[PDB]
Amino acid sequence: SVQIVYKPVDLSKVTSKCGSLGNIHHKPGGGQVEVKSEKLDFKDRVQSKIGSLDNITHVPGGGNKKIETHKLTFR
Amino acid sequence: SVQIVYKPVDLSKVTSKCGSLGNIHHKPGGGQVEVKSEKLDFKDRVQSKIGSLDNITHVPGGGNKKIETHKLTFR
Amino acid sequence: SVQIVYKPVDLSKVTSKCGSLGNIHHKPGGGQVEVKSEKLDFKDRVQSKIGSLDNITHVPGGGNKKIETHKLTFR
Amino acid sequence: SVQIVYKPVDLSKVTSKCGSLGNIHHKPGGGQVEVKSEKLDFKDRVQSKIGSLDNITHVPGGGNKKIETHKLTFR
Amino acid sequence: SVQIVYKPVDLSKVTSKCGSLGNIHHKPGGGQVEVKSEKLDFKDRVQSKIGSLDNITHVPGGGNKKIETHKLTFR
Amino acid sequence: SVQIVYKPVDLSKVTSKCGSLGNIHHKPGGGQVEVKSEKLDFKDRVQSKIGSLDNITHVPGGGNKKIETHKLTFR
Repeated sequence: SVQIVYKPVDLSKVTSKCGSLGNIHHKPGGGQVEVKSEKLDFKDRVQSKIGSLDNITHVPGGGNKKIETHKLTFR
Repeated sequence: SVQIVYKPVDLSKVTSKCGSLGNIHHKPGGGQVEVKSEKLDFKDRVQSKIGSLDNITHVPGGGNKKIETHKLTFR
Repeated sequence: SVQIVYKPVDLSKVTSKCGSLGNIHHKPGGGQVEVKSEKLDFKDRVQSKIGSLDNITHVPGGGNKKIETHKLTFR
Repeated sequence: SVQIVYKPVDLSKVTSKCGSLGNIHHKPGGGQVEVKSEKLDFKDRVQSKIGSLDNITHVPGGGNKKIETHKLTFR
Repeated sequence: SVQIVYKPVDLSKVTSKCGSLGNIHHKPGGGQVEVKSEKLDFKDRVQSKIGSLDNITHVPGGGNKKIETHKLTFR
Repeated sequence: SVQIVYKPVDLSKVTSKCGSLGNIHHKPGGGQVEVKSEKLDFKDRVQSKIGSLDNITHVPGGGNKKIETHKLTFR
C-alpha cells in the first residue's frame, strides 16, 4: 500500500552586512499648496486629501525576508 | 495501508549586521497649505483631511522576517 | 490502516546586530495650515481632520519577526 | 673618574577598546545675536568676534596619549 | 676620565580598537547675526570676525598620539 | 678623556583599528548675517571676515601621530 515521506532539509541563510547606513533625508511637500473653490456641487460621496500625507521613510538595518510554504495533500 | 511522515528540518538563519544606522531626517509638510472654499453644497458623506497626516518614520535596527507555513491535509 | 506522524524540527534563527541607531528626526506639519470656509451646506455625515495627525516615529532596536503556522487536518 | 649610564626600559601600553561610539549631537547654533554700537572710540588695537566661532566636535575612536621626556644634563 | 652612555629602550604601544563610530551631528549654524555700527573711530589695527567661523568636526578613527623627547646636554 | 654614546632604541607602535566610521553631518551654514556700518574711521590696518569661513570637517580613518625629538649638544 502507500508510504509517503516528507523530509525537506533547509540549512539556508539570508544575510546582510552594512558598515554605516545614514544621512537619509526625505522632504515631501516642501512647496506651497493652495486650493480655492467657488460654487461646487456634489450629489454623492466626497473624499479629499490636501497636504503631506502617508509619506514614509523606512530604513531597516536589515530588511531581509524568507518565506517558505510546505504543503502535503492527500485524497 | 497508509503511512505518512512529515519531518521537515529547518536550520535556516535570517540575519543582519549594521555598524551605525542614523542621521535620518523626515520633514513632511514643510510648506504652507491654504484651503479657501465658498458656496459648496454636499448631499452625501464627506471625508476631509488637510495638513500633515499619517507620515511614518520606521527605522528598525533589524527588520528581518521569516514566515513559514506547514500544512498536512488528508481526506 | 492509517498512521500519520508530524515531526517538523525548527532550529532557525532570526537575528539583528546594530552598533548605534540614532539621530532620527521626524518633523511632520512644520508648515502653516489655513482653512477658510463660507456658505457650505452638508446633508449627510462629515468627518474632518486638520493639522498634524497620526504621524509615527517607530524605531525598534530589533524589529524582527517570525511567523509559523502548522495545520494537520483529517477527514 | 666619572661613569654614567642611562638605560631606562619602557614596555608600557596605553590602550582602549570600545564597541560602539555614536549618536552624538552638538548644537552651538540657532542663536540670535544683535550688536548695536554708537559713538565708540578706540586708541589701541581691537579684536572682535561675533557669532558661532571655534566650536568643536571631536570624536576620536581612540584618543589615547603618551608623553615621555628624557633629559640628561651635565656641567 | 668621562664615559657617558644613553641607551633608553622603548617598546611602548599606544593603541585603540573601536567597532563602529558614527551618527555624529554638529550644527554651529542657523544663526541670525546683526551688527549695526555708527560713528566709530579706530587709531590702531582692528581685526573682526562675524558669522560662522573656525568650527570643526574632527572624527579620527584612531586619534592616538605619542610624544617623546630625548636630550643629552654637556658643558 | 671623553667618550659619549647615544644608542636609544625604539620599537614603539601607535596604532588604531576601527570597523566602520560614518554618518557624519556638519552644518556651519543656513545663517543670516547682516552688517550695517556708517561713519567709521580707521587709521591703522584692518582685517575683516564676514560669513562662513574656515570651517573644517576632518575625518581621518587613522589620524595617529608620533613625534620624536633627539638632541645631543656639546660645548
